[PDB]
Amino acid sequence: MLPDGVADVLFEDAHKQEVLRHQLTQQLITHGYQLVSPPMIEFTESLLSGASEDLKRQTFKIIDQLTGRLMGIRADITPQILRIDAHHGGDGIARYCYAGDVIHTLPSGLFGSRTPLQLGAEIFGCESIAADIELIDVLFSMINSLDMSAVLHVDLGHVTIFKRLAELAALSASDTEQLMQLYANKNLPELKQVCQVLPMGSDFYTLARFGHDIANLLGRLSENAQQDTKIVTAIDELQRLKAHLQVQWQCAVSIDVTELSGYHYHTGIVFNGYINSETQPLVRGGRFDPRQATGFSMDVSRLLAHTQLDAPFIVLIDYDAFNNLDSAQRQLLLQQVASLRQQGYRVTMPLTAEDMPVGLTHRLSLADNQWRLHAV
Amino acid sequence: MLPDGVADVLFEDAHKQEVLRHQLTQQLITHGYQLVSPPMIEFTESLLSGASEDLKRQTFKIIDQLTGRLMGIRADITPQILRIDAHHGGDGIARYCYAGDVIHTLPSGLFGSRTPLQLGAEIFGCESIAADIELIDVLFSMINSLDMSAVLHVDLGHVTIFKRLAELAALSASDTEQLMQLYANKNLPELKQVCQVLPMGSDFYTLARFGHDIANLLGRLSENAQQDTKIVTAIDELQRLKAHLQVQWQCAVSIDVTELSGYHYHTGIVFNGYINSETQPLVRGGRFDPRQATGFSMDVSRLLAHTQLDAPFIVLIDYDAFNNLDSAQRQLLLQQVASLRQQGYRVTMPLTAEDMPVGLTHRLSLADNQWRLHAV
Amino acid sequence: MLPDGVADVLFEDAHKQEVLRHQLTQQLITHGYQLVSPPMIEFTESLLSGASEDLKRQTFKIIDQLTGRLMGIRADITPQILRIDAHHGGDGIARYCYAGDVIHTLPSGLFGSRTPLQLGAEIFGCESIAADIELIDVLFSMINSLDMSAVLHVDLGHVTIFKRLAELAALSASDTEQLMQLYANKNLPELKQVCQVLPMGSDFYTLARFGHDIANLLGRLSENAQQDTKIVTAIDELQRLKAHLQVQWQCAVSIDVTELSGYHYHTGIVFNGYINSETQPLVRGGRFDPRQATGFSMDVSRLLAHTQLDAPFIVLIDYDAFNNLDSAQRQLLLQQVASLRQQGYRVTMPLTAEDMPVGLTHRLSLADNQWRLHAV
Amino acid sequence: MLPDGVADVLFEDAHKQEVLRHQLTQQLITHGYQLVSPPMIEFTESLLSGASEDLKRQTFKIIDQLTGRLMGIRADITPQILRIDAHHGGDGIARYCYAGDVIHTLPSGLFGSRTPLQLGAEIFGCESIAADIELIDVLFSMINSLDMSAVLHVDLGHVTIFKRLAELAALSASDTEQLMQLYANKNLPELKQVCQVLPMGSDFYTLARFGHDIANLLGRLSENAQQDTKIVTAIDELQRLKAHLQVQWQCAVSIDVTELSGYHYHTGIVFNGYINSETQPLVRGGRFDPRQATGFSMDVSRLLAHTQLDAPFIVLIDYDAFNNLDSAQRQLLLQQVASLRQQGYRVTMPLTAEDMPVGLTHRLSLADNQWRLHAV
Amino acid sequence: EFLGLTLALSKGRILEETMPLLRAAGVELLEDPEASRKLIFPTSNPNVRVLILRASDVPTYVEHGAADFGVAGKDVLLEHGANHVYELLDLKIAQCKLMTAGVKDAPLPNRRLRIATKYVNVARAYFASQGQQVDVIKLYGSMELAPLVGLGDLIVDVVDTGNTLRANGLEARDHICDVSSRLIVNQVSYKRKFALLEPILDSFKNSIN
Amino acid sequence: FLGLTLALSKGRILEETMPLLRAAGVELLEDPEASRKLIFPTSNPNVRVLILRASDVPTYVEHGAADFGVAGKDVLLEHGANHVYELLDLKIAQCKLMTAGVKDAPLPNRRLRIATKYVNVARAYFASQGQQVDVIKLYGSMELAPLVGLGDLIVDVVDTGNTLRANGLEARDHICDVSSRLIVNQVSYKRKFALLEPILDSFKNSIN
Ligand SMILES: Nc1ncnc2c1ncn2[C@@H]1O[C@H](COP(=O)(O)OP(=O)(O)OP(=O)(O)O)[C@@H](O)[C@H]1O
Ligand SMILES: Nc1ncnc2c1ncn2[C@@H]1O[C@H](COP(=O)(O)OP(=O)(O)OP(=O)(O)O)[C@@H](O)[C@H]1O
Ligand SMILES: O=P(O)(O)OC[C@H]1O[C@H](OP(=O)(O)OP(=O)(O)O)[C@H](O)[C@@H]1O
Ligand SMILES: O=P(O)(O)OC[C@H]1O[C@H](OP(=O)(O)OP(=O)(O)O)[C@H](O)[C@@H]1O
Ligand SMILES: [Mg+2]
Ligand SMILES: [Mg+2]
Repeated sequence: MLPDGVADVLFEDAHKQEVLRHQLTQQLITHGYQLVSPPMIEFTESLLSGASEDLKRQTFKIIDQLTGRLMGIRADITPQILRIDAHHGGDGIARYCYAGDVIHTLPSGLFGSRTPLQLGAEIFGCESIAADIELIDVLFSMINSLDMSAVLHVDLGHVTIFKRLAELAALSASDTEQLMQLYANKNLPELKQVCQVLPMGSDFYTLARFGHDIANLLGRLSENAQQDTKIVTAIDELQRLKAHLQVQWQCAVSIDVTELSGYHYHTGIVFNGYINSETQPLVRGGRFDPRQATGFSMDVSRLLAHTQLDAPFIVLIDYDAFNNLDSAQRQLLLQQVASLRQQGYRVTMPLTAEDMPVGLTHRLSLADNQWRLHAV
Repeated sequence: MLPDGVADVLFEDAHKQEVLRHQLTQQLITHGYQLVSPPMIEFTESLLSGASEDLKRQTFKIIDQLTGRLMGIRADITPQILRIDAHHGGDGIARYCYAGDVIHTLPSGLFGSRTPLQLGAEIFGCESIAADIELIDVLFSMINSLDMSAVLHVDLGHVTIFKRLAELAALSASDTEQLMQLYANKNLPELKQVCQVLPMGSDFYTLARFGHDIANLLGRLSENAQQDTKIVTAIDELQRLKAHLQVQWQCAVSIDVTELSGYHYHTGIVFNGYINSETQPLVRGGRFDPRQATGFSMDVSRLLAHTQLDAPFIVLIDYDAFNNLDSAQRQLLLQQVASLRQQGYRVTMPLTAEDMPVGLTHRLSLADNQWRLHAV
Repeated sequence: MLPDGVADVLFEDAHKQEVLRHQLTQQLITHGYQLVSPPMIEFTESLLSGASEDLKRQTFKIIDQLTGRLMGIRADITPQILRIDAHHGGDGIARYCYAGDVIHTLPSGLFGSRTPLQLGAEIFGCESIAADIELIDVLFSMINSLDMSAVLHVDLGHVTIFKRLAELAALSASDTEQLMQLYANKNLPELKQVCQVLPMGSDFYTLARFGHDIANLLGRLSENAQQDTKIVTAIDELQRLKAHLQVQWQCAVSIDVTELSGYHYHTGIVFNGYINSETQPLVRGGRFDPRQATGFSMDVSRLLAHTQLDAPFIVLIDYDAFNNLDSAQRQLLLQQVASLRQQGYRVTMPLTAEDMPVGLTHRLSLADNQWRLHAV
Repeated sequence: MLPDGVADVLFEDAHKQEVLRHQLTQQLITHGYQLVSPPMIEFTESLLSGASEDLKRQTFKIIDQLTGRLMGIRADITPQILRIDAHHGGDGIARYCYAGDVIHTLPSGLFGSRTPLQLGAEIFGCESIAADIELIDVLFSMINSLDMSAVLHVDLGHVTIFKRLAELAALSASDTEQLMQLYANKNLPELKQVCQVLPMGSDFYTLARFGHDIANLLGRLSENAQQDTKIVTAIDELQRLKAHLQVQWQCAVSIDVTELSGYHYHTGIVFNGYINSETQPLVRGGRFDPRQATGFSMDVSRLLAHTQLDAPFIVLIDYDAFNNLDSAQRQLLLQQVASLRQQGYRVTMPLTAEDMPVGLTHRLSLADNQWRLHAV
Repeated sequence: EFLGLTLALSKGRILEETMPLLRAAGVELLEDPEASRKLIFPTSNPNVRVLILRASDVPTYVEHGAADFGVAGKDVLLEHGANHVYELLDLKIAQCKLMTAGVKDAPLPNRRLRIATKYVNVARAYFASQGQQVDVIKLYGSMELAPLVGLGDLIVDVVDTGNTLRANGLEARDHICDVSSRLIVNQVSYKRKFALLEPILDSFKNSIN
Repeated sequence: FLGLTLALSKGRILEETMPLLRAAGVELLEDPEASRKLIFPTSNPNVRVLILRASDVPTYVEHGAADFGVAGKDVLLEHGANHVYELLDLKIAQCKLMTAGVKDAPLPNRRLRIATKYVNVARAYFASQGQQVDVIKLYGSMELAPLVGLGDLIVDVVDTGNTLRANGLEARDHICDVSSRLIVNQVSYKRKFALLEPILDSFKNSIN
């Protein structure tokens, strides 16, 4: 038996996963993204550079026998893209995509998978919100090509808004941490109390109470905040992305400027795509805030449950009928089988009379000197 | 920056690898092989069950936090197929294929890779040499579909010959080990010496000195060996497979009955496919074990150097022309771009006037209200 | 057999080593130094904090199974004393001593030991040169108690002199490195050339050419250097230590202000004790340059060759004579043996008539109803 | 800060540990045991030769850079004594003692130490039970010299009894393993069940149920066992050692013939010394192997909690009084301080007026041109 | 790629003593390698070509398939430890012997012995197979000088006549093993190019016997 | 022996130093090539010469088996010997460490395989270009390695280029210039300075 949260992907799921991975990778490549396939193992130096404590906990460690240095089995591919871009990207714009297995020490959600298949895309070297709009378009054409019944809802945030208020208010680390934890618990009454005794305290309350209404957020803030150039751009970026998502993709977008995980890890815009009612986001993406970078990734394995393929045609050649054939009639049959295989039929040349494929749907039988498919 | 024997597969190589892996996997699936995608990590119990000391050395170890048990990062996928077949295979014939990354502690050969992409196929539950002939045919149609200029040379062996001689000669573990190490070095002079003081010693010398000549091998052996039923069948199986390979696939086959790595795991016939003059075989396969089993695997990454794709058509939309369009004319362009992408053109919507893809072949330009491709 | 540079310390050497370690540890303890016995293994974080690349190369690495973190087998105990002082030392003065095995990956000198026994003493929390004078006194009373024929010669340096000149001259990292490497190769002609084109270049030449004459060094330097408070103190500290060493301990001291290993690792005063003509210093010590710290360490194993003990008295009781005794006469003998053992004689009660200690010097024999020692 | 099961031994504990280690080592040396100090690292070949899977798990592994061979950091010194005896011991009787740090990957017990200080003694080349009686006497005179309030209880076992029954019953490896695990859990009900379906099964039950009563054990066994010469001698040896322990040392001894950890390494008699009620034995020893060998070892670090020293006399010289002295009066004081230190007083020459040793008991003060100790 | 065989030889002794065997096999060199800076040469047989290497490189070239076969001393093969080549023939040429050697009439120091040697693996393996515990320093040549200037007690080196030992104030002590040049073949080349090899190997087989 | 022990290598280094040794009053008594002896007297009764392989010279000088010696900077770089004093650039045996591939061949678009004697130099060089490589250790005849597939580039000394060109190769990058240095044992520089200083100043003159 296998460990908990460690599973085989078998049979049609394995097929489905291979098809998703391949189609989704081709779509990215056709949108101008350079495919990269970095290795499962690296030195921890580059692998966990700027990692959250959550990430380094999920990363397994192993010793390089050649150098006695600490390597790790990747829990996230994104750092490897940074490394790759630093050596091959140049100063201009660079687009990358990837799909690969990553390994986690603990399952990330209840009955989760320790071995998810991470697939993502990243744009480097572009300041503009245009880069973010492009990635949204690629993501959504990918998602729509899957013809799912399940629906993706997008939460947008932007850590720059709160971060700018906190520097303008001149808050301590103590204050910043208490606010973030009040925000994370939606504790509106205790936020009200704390905000009475804090510089620009009404702005911090306004984010929690009125941050969802991004159209009017700027008008609700203090004159001090309203004059700050970075707050104004951040609110504008959210409006543009929300608008684009709603118009172009008919996507229901919510805004939460109090979403502040990644406050410490250099995020600007944050993006979380949620499938139906599942707590774990299916898609996570955002800006880095000196080389520009923005991108996303998703768990391809989690798409399996919400995507469906046409049932396969599994064909068995009749053993006895085949072994009665002369050499010429076998060459004609193999030509016909080769034709079936090129159309994606799964055809078995039986080794014995008992040789029986799993999930047999058709038999290739002989009647009136004609080989024909007949369903079982 | 990366460890020794650990490399990124980047850009066109990454594309090429994705295409090879996918085509090769589809060919297997269409030949009636069930795709399986087992996890990177398992408990060592099932992962290294019946492992050679070579395999367990190449396998990294890690602790399952949930059970405090030893897991490993797979160095070989083949044991996982055994496990899967034991639970899903039944008593009849079963066919499996797989493709996945495996991790090795040390590089296997000169300039070797610690992170190869292992791809393979296996047939369970068939005694007949017909199963081996089938796998040879699948492998060779796969190889021929790659349209390589490099050539595959096949070495056949059969551990049953030596194994039978060793039990008939009643050799100790000491003797068996010394012979195997002399055989691995083809140390013919020292083998001659050792064989003068061993039971049926001239047979053990004959294997090394005359094992290449499979036609005459039986006639060169002692009467004791010549009467042994298992030796006679093993030599016959080699002759049949060599013949099949030469007739059907026009393949130059060599024989080495002293090839005995996998002495403990290979029940019978062994197969090593060599690309050009490279020391490490590109393909390894053979018979193993009371359930019958035979199969192969290869390093997909090593095919990269000997395969080539049609150069990609890389299209850049004109930045200025696009930004002058009204909303309706953009929807018409995106429809046309979507069409190009479905035909496998790689089209970039430029973020700025300077946005220039690597390896640009065409530009999608505007003239007389018509968007057209022109080569650069 | 054992690895190269890895040896047993056997028999009288083992005894001698045990005696040195114990006497030298007692002397330190009686001089007011607190004995500490830190563990062989720690996390690399604290173990190699501020380590030279040389030190981390000599340190073996291993994984903590409980945390998947990198530990190391200590190559140097000194970092562990820092750690200990940080948690137990307080803000006042603190004195520590230690003796323990350390492990190196490579032998440090030709035919060296990978497993030396490091013994040292450190004073924390004292700015004064008085702390350095105290450590010199402890070291030298320890050395003199060993009654060696070999002689210790002391080299003093002080990296503050060059470091201060380099900041006053406003040298680049390029310049500093070229000077240090010219100094390390005693390349006086090429130093002359380089110094013509460097700010305060004649001062850098003066260090090399006249640094040995510490009495006159200040008077040979530029007015810019002569006014700098830190240069003046550094030259004064060397004069005081040189004087103390010569007067109090009749020790021949050389000065080399161009000795600049430890330029990067925060040294002020540096101390190297050399035994006879051996390249590797027997004793290394110095200042740290915000908690004050100064100390030394030595390889106790290297003292073995230059120290000698009185040959041991190894006694064997006569087997037959003992077994003829009545119970009362045995109690009287054991009382006498107990007495011999309390005087440090090594006495064996033989199990059989053949029981023969290694290196037997005396026999405890019976004659005229008197047990007496007689030499063999 | 330090790993789990890894601690500093600091200050008075470090002093106490140094004193114990030294006294205990001297006692052994005076009893005719040859001190050996083997290295912390060796090749795994000799280090883990004949190791239990428990031992090899506790042993860390590292690569020799000079040979690319596997070394280990010793978890047990005992194998190194075997090696040493094989090269230096000859065919006669040989006695060895040792004290040294060993490193374990996991803590051995609750609040256990990964870095214990192992101290032991071994006799080679004597068949007689007299060798075992000698080692018991040395151990117990060592233990009694420590003047502890805590009490040592001795468990005796003998693997020959079970080993002989298992060969006479012709048990499989399956049976032997199940019995040993039932014995280790003293699962008497399930042992009863298993023993009804085993050859000589009532004997195996009797060992568990009545093995404590060594006087009557032989009379409770089958006629098959009662006639076996090796079983009879083994039971007799236990009776003799139990008697010796009770008469000579007034020691309460228990017997457990089902104690079979070290089944593979212990040839015969086993010894476990327990301090008060602690699960881990403080002392482990027994017979092993064609060269005879028996010995013990203990964790010196674990004696710390149950031993106490006379409080140290800690002296501080008066700072002001000392600095008013002329050079001649300082030489007279240092002569007097040197005298105090030779008597084991711990004397501090203060660096400043505030320099205050920890645990100050006396001050060396000046009155009427006489330096005298007065208590604080 | 080259369709025929690539033979790996060392310049000097190995080149000279093999010329007889190569001649009998119909593989004589067209020009003198010493009168040239080229390291790759044609032969009378258009399928065979020769590589001129240092003796220590020969197993490496043959091992990785840069040469299909070659002639290397058993001492070099022992030190190299190459389990990845087939050692087919003892050619019985360049005969000498690996052995230990110290200073003339000097006694062994009663401590751990220092061995100066090029043959590091052989030295350790040798002394370990005896009672002996040693330390080894790696050196590359002029081994006979090492004990004279204190750099080792003994050496491990090849000796034939003993003239080099005696000329540097040394004498031989122990005999480790006999040494002669072997014909080594690349494992893949033995499989793929057997038809090209078998005639040439049998000519060598004759030339010896 | 209480004088100076000079360490030299047999062909090129021995020959080109003879002029400087002559001017310093340390001429050789017999021709080392006409002998199997590896230790020789000189005209000066204080100095004697050791004949070594060029790679051994730093090792002998480092550990005090020779008081001083003449070694190529390439060997000193590869050896990495921080435990000797490098006093003089003698400006003899001048050549240059550099890379070299096959004539007109393009670089394979992957990790480069470097065949070289100078393993540490190769890695350090390519790393300073921000690039990672794979290395085979070889001992000589480096110019053959790219012809038979054993590496893409080599790292080797080249003076005229005749050996590169004769084996179908051309130089690519320049790593550093190389000439023989006079190296001295650190303890010998302290203890035997009186014996050295005249001999060093004769060399110092011979160069200038
Ligand atoms: N004196 C000798 N007589 C006979 N054979 C020898 C002698 N010395 C060495 N050999 C053998 O000949 C082989 C080649 O000799 P060659 O002269 O090329 O080697 P070397 O000079 O010892 O070392 P290298 O070639 O690495 O400089 C050696 O590997 C050894 O097996
Ligand atoms: N072609 C050359 N021209 C000038 N100097 C050279 C040349 N080749 C090498 N050198 C220098 O001469 C030194 C010694 O070279 P030498 O010919 O003695 O040995 P090598 O060919 O480098 O190798 P080996 O010591 O194995 O024979 C080298 O370290 C280098 O500094
Ligand atoms: O016992 P002998 O007959 O003297 O032979 C032994 C010597 O031969 C070899 O040298 P080689 O002939 O290759 O010359 P080299 O050492 O100058 O390269 C080897 O390096 C020995 O020094
Ligand atoms: O650039 P060039 O002037 O051709 O010289 C370069 C050659 O010189 C070096 O050694 P050496 O001269 O000793 O040649 P060897 O090592 O082959 O004897 C090296 O082996 C080069 O091949
Ligand atoms: Mg030679
Ligand atoms: Mg040369």
